[PDB]
Amino acid sequence: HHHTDPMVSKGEELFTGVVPILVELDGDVNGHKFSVSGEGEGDATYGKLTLKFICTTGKLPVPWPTLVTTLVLCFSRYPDHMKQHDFFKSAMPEGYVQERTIFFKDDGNYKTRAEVKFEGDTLVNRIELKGIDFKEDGNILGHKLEYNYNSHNVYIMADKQKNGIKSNFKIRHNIEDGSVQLADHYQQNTPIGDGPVLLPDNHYLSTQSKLSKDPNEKRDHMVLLEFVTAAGIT
Repeated sequence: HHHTDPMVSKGEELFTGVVPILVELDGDVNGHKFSVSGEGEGDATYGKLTLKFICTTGKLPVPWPTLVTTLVLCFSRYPDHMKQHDFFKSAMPEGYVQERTIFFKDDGNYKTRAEVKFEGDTLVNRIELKGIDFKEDGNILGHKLEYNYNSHNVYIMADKQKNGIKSNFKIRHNIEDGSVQLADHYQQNTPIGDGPVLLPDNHYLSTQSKLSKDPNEKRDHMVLLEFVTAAGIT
């Protein structure tokens, strides 16, 4: 609403208020093809996202929690004193590409590519996912993960050569037997437009997610409430 930097003002202007979100994912894991659609809203002022996802092809062949990170960082809450480090909003409305490789310890990997941009007043996240080398009897294809999600902190670094950012972080998925399945994430983001963007100093994002179900829904789905907040700069 009021910043002395016009570049910051520009990005913030698009995220004042509640913004509708559409998510589309086309996936293939070990030859099992699936699609996911999601709809909801984001409120960057509070770093809050509310979304409902549906598997449009039938039963999802992988556990829902494994897709949380793949299925919109522009809705993170950046404190006032850190607004100059918000790469995600600075790239809007043209958007950015988000690419990842996710390695599941002692199992397969996911490779993802997404485009995040505005289509009118709607923020769209379009994703392609390819999963290979998964074990038939493993925790993923075997559906042995609990339907929940742990809080975690993720470090963000600038990649000055690509005019983007990079991040590497570990997600721990709880297994029904009390154990854990590690998922090592490697991420890179680059802008789609050719205009300038804000490259940040090192910092982290604190995330918390709550997974639920819609009691009236017969389709395979996931309801997600996510909070993301930036920190690490005093």
